[PDB]
Amino acid sequence: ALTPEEYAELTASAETRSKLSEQIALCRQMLQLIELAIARREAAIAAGIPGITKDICGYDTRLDTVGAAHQFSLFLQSPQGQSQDPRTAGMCLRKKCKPHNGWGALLTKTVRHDIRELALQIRELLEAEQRVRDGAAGRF
Ligand SMILES: [Zn+2]
Repeated sequence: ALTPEEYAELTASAETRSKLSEQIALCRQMLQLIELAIARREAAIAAGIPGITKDICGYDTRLDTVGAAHQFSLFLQSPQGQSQDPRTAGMCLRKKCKPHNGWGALLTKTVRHDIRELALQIRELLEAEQRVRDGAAGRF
């Protein structure tokens, strides 16, 4: 009981939900990466390496992935979303660091926030899908 154009919308909506779920999966892995960075930071401090004190920043270079993953989450929230020492390698050793100030809690907060936003988007799409099917049943 559906228009050709209603099929096209429902299909694109379901495909968008698919992309949003994959983005949430990516986000959960960013949370693991952040956890891995925190744990590697705690290990370097526990090892008693000269100069590697509790003031050590500890930001891992791979955490820049979190920055671009976050931007892709913002993209998918727009409706145009149709288109050296191994213990410290990669680790930022600045003390009282400010470019990475508070990275552990802030990056955790961003990524967890993106999961909630992406899940909200999925729910809006399920609501809209139910609305289209409601419109076609009313015309039926
Ligand atoms: Zn730093």
